[PDB]
Amino acid sequence: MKEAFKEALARFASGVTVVAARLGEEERGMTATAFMSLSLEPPLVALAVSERAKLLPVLEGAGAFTVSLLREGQEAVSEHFAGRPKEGIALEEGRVKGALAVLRCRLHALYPGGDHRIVVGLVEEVELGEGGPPLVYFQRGYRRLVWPS
Amino acid sequence: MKEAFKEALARFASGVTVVAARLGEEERGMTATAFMSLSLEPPLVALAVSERAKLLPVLEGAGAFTVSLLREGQEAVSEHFAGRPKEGIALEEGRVKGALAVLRCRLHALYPGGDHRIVVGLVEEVELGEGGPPLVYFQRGYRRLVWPS
Repeated sequence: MKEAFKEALARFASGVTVVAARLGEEERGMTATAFMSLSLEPPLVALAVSERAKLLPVLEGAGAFTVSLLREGQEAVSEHFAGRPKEGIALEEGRVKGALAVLRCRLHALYPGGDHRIVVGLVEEVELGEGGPPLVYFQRGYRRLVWPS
Repeated sequence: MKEAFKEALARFASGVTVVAARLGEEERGMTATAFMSLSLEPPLVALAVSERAKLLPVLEGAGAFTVSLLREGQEAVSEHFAGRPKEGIALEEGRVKGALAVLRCRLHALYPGGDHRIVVGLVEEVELGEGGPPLVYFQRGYRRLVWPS
């Protein structure tokens, strides 16, 4: 169903993130390409989280979450938090270690989004990893940017 | 201010779109990287439009808008609708001709977004251009994908 719509979306390239939240010792991570900057003042970002995602209840309960921007070569991390378990993949400090960047957010708002919820985060902390090319998703596959030396 | 936050966002790669709307005798196009798929059922997309964008009142009044996903080689189009005019660039049929895809949306909902407005569109029509690589923005510059792969 909705073949044309899906094809159009497959034509929007984007980085890949892992959104995570924790309540006590209960921690959940979820791969998401539906991420975008939203505001500078205040510093906000928005994401789309499935209404059926295990992450949602924990994120709402915690009132805070992190967003890790994956770098080139982190396909395993993306796959793991996408529901397809991989060996040796785990969150550290509530985020993905070695990511291009991590945004630690306070939950700012939740708005209706069809079969997804629009999650708005107020950025309170930023962690920057080493520079380099990103993990990209486009046309149903992981892609690399032209980034020569 | 917000140097680390801006750097983190510069590390999230994305395609580039031109959002447009028409009302009465006015029609405006605006370049935006803040776009993401939102829902399958109903078919929704979300975008962040500056609260001071000239496009906003037109889009609100029209109750409908288009989103064109730019392909590789359309940097001039992105620049033009970003506020840096380029010779001969203009919308055709309310969207960008030659784009990878065009989504004609009904304005579904709007939500506060700090210095931006969260705009949700319900996709009513999809126009698919001929297949090919996309225009990408990452690390404060236009990029290309290593394609095919």
